[PDB]
Amino acid sequence: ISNWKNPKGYTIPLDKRLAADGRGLNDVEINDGFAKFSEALYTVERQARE
Amino acid sequence: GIEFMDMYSHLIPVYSVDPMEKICDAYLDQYLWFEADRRHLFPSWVKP
Amino acid sequence: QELQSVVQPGSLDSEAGIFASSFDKTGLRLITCEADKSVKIYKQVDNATPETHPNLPWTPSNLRRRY
Amino acid sequence: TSSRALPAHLKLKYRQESQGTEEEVRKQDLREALLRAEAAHFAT
Amino acid sequence: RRWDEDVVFRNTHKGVDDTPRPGFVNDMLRSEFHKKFLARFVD
Amino acid sequence: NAVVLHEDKQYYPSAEEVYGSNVDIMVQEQDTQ
Amino acid sequence: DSVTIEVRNQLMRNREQSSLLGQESIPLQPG
Amino acid sequence: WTSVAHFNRERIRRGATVDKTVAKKNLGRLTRLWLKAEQERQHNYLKDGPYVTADEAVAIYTTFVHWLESRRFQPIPFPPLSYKHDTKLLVLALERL
Amino acid sequence: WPRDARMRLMKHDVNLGRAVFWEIRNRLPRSLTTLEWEDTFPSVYSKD
Amino acid sequence: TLLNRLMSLLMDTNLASYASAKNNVVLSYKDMSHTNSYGLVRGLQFSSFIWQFYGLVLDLLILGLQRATEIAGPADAPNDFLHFKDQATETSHPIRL
Repeated sequence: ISNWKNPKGYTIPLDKRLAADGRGLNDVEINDGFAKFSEALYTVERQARE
Repeated sequence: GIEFMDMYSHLIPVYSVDPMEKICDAYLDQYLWFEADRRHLFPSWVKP
Repeated sequence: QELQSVVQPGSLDSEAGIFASSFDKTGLRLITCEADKSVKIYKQVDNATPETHPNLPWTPSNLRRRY
Repeated sequence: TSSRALPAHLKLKYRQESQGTEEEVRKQDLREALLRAEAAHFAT
Repeated sequence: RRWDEDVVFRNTHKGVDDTPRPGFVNDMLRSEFHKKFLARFVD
Repeated sequence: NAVVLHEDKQYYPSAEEVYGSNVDIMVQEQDTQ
Repeated sequence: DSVTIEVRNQLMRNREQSSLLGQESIPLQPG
Repeated sequence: WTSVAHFNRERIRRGATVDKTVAKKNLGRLTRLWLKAEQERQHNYLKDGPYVTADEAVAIYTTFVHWLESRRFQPIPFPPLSYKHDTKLLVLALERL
Repeated sequence: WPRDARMRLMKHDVNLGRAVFWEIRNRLPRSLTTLEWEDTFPSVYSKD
Repeated sequence: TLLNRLMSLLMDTNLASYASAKNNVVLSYKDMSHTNSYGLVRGLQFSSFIWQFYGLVLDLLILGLQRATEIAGPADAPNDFLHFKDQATETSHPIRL
């Protein structure tokens, strides 16, 4: 079941089209280094302001 | 949207933005450049 | 002897394959053309010594072949 | 008939004396030559 | 030296080299050739 | 602890790391004749 | 609640303006 | 596919072709390849964290703050409702569009 | 340019140009920008 | 994020936040799409200004605060394009222009 074309009508329910992808295998996580990075930017920003 | 303009030696990236957001961006651009020039933010050596 | 071909670093695991091969004129070097965009040369181990380099074990008289 | 089917290269070329004919390859010793060449390459 | 002691970053490129010449990666999308090609033809 | 820049990233081991030290690795990109 | 505390801190950070303005400050409760 | 794209783009750069179709095909291939590389670059950025360290960011912020306070820079305010020049800025932007 | 109007590649001048490039490149963090030698050309004026 | 924190210095928090969030868009060519989260989108109408003051930061990094102050001169009385107030300050550093 292709996301691009099909020569005949051949309606496919949405669940089957959704099931045909590799979205789950691709993880969505963020590095830990952002937490220390942003906080440092927030710390110095307050320090300079005071 | 994104597309490339062919110069046959390099490709220029061209971005297509929604019209209303384009109006808002253009007004913000004009306002920011007028305020920055009025307040002397860029010290003469930035070009153009 | 059983040997498993190992791909060069950029390839995938599924990219291991062999398409062409030939012994040289003497027969001491084997040239293999792989499905990996690489050519590999295989040489018999020089030290020999059948005591220290045994072949795969041979188990006789297990059963007649089906044929 | 066709332009590309006209006669061309009507003389077949055979390997000459010093070009590596069958006689010389049979006379030559390829094994020790190969090992010597490999050692010469290794030396670099 | 007193002409470079004002600055805030030093030796930022201390241990960088040219290019991995012996490296031949069998992946046309990750090779050095493709990276240079993209960095040249796209600006 | 050091960060790896995108241009400095390596995805694959060196041919030495994958073939051992008793194999000579030849990379003949360019012609010699 | 820890979440409502985090909302409290982020709302005050939202009210915090540019550093050059040199306005007042509010030390934030930990937790 | 990628090898053909490289060859055709080099030919186009030299100037050995005059096809519109070949130029358009190669432009499409280059766009696809560049977008693949860019998606990989963004994904690597999310994986490997912020390339600029915390110390570098602190140093850059400190230098910029010191520079701005040395030149007594008055920060730009949000444009009030009663701004004299709003119509003029608006018409300038509209003309540029 | 016709040479004798180009840069004469004296050892001292070349080393000075490369030293200047090295210093300026080290001035900048690698995480936000970098200077490539293939895009840089420091031209030296001296007694040579 | 560093861009947002820097832009917060020049202008109001609302304007800085708008300009920072405008750069984090979804770029789509044909069937390909991705979220731009690391680079700078040059297609925005104010991307010119955003780049101009981010590159004044790099100018400060390259020159340093003292040399930049010497070149630009006092904020109330800025120097000319390629001139200095006096020869003493002009010749006091290897960097002239």
